[PDB]
Amino acid sequence: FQGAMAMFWGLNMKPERKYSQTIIKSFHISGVALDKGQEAKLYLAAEKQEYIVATVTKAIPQVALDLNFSKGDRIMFYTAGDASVSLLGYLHDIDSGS
Amino acid sequence: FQGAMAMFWGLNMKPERKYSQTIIKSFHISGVALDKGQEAKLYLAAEKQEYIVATVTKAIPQVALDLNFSKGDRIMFYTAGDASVSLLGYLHDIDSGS
Amino acid sequence: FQGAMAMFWGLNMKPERKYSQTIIKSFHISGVALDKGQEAKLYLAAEKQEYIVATVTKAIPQVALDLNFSKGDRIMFYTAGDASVSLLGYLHDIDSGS
Amino acid sequence: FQGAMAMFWGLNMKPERKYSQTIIKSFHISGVALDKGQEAKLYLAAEKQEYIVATVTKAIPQVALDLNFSKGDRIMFYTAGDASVSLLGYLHDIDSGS
Amino acid sequence: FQGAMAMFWGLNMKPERKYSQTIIKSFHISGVALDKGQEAKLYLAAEKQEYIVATVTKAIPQVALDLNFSKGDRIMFYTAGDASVSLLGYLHDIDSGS
Repeated sequence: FQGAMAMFWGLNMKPERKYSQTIIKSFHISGVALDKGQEAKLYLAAEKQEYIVATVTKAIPQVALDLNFSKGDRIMFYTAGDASVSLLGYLHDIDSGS
Repeated sequence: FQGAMAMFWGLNMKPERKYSQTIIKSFHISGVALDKGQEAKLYLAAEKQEYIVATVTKAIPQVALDLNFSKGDRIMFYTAGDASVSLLGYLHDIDSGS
Repeated sequence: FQGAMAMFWGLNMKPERKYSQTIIKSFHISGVALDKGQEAKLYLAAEKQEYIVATVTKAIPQVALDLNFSKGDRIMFYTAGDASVSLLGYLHDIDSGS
Repeated sequence: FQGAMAMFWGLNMKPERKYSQTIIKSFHISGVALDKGQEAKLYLAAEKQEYIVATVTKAIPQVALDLNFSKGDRIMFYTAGDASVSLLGYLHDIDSGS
Repeated sequence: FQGAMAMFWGLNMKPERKYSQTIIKSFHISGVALDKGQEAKLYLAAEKQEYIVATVTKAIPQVALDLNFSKGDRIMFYTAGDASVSLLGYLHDIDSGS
């Protein structure tokens, strides 16, 4: 099937949602942006630490950011404020045989 | 022929066009920008989910974004508002033999 | 000689120049910026399609963009407006033997 | 376990903290941003040289930057001003057997 | 020692300095930013051509840019104006045996 490696990923956030989600496939998030919304602060709690990964508002309607996770950790993605943001990314499954 | 891997890709959007297109070659989109136009909201419906990937306007005449798709999914690219945007990217066909 | 893979590339554009150039070495353009100039719209005609890859002006004196081409296509790079822009990039010659 | 290669990394800075830390795992920092804070200047002293890697303020509430370190050097990360910034990155452990 | 590949690199520029330097190790520059300074125009003369790679000022206190050089060329890095800028990057020594 040749090397695809990176397959499309997406995450639609609703105003003040918190998704504590485990990772079965390592992936990279590449952007978070709002179409409908006033303010969305994109927080990530991983390693039991609250990381502020992006602040995407009407003023900054799109935060293109380099995010990457591995299937070893269990992270929580949550947005504060009132806005609905769509994240985009790609699952990275790099294979080189053995 | 050596490793090219990433070959050039481009997509010219017209004001309020919706292209529901299948993927036979995995590719990365790297930028969406408008030359002629007032506003273009670049939406992507993949996995049956409306993702707002970029908002490119006269105010933000160019959104350089990290987009990547695989030949497994069937996505729809569509712009809202009135503007004509040109996306640019590269088809990633990484080969490492077997 | 070890793996260099990506070797330096550069392109100095003069106000309203059009270079229809073939590709013998696949390369990535990573930025277009103006030092002297008022406005430069960086267009790329490839696949016989006019792509607006960047709009770099005095207001936006530098457009860092992810561009990539392969030695299979023959593209034309041309800037509109009055400004002299310097593009920067790197030829990607990835080798992995056979 | 397949190729994960890049595993998630994060760094929460407090206003005017200096962490002189050794590297046992090579990693890339991809963003530094403030949620709470007025100003944070992100300095890095490596090779016994003070590098100003990013200036992230209330005005620029998020600096997405391409940082990369190797397990050979011993660096110091320190922020000046009053703000608490969260850095995000990923440890790059690329393996290709032998 | 596993694959480090990319090792940390940095370059502190003083107001109006010109470093004509040869490359013994291929590297990528990822950002140029000023902490102390009014204006720094980051020029690169390579292939005997003056490239304006970034314009980093008090207004634009940090230019995150994708720069890459190979150990084959001999380049000159020089900043104009009055400001002291710190560049950051990583030497890319990709090895895959033979």
